[PDB]
Amino acid sequence: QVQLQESGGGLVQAGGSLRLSCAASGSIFSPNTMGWFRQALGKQREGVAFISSIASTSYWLPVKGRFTITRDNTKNTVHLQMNSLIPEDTAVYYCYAVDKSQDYWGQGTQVTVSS
Amino acid sequence: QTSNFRVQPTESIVRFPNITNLCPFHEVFNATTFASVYAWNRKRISNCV
Ligand SMILES: *[C@@H]1O[C@H](CO)[C@@H](O)[C@H](O)[C@H]1NC(C)=O
Repeated sequence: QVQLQESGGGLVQAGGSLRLSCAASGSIFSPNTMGWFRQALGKQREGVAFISSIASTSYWLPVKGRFTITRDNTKNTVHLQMNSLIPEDTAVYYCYAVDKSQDYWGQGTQVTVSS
Repeated sequence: QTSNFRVQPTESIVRFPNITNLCPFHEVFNATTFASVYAWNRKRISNCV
């Protein structure tokens, strides 16, 4: 049984910064790939950005510079650094652990920006 | 000496070991959360009934 710890959300004004963090404890088998998804209020769920186990990154939105993914090999955790925050990214975020056999999901973090 | 006399069998008895260690089919068809089709969940089944 896998627990995906989500932390680092909340209220931030326009142009602020924050650091989302997902720590995968449990099974999280060795050839894992970690990603982030976006859920806008009452809309579809799109993919924020995915990081693989060979440090290869695949951002699924023209967003480079905004999100940056940092990897912690010692604890197998993933951190999302947010900068230059603009109102159209106001959405809850879940991290996605494909593992190798059964993919998992996070609990949720509220990321909000307005002015 | 003409023929041979036999005692015909009456019942059929089938005795096999007690039923135990069933294959975990209840853990495959009855799961709280399933898997996506692209990441389909594969489980190997052996050494069980
Ligand atoms: C199966 O046989 C009886 C039936 O209840 C049971 O007492 C026994 O422990 C089971 N196992 C074996 C090896 O006989």
